[PDB]
Amino acid sequence: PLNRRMQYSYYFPVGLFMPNPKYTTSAAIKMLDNPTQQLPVEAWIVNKN
Amino acid sequence: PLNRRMQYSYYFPVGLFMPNPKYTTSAAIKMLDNPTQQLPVEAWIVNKN
Amino acid sequence: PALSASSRALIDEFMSVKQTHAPIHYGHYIIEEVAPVRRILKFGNKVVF
Repeated sequence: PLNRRMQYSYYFPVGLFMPNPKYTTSAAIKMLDNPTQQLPVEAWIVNKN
Repeated sequence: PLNRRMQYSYYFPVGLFMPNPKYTTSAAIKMLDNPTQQLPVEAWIVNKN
Repeated sequence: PALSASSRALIDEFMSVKQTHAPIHYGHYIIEEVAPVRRILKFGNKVVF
């Protein structure tokens, strides 16, 4: 009975909209499109494996 | 008989096409090509030599 | 909050440089994992705790 199973709730948003003064905090990421009219669509999460 | 062998099967793709939101994770590799119309046609691997 | 990413570029930048990554981009974001269990990450060999 000491092999109990904890349950932790995990959450993450999907597809938010950033504030209009957009910015970056690191370089060397150049996405070949318009960075002002850019929009999230996905949520690339990581599995257990 | 304690000098057995293994069969580690390997794989690698050849000539995939990247999605149209193209990007980079590092700078300082500048090619003199059209970066949006880029297309792999070979696949350089390493040998054991 | 778990590990998310609104693009694969930000999760590659997080896998490469753990300390100095970009948590917020122009039109994307990434939320690091602050879970009570330290799930070790691995994308190839770029080991991130």
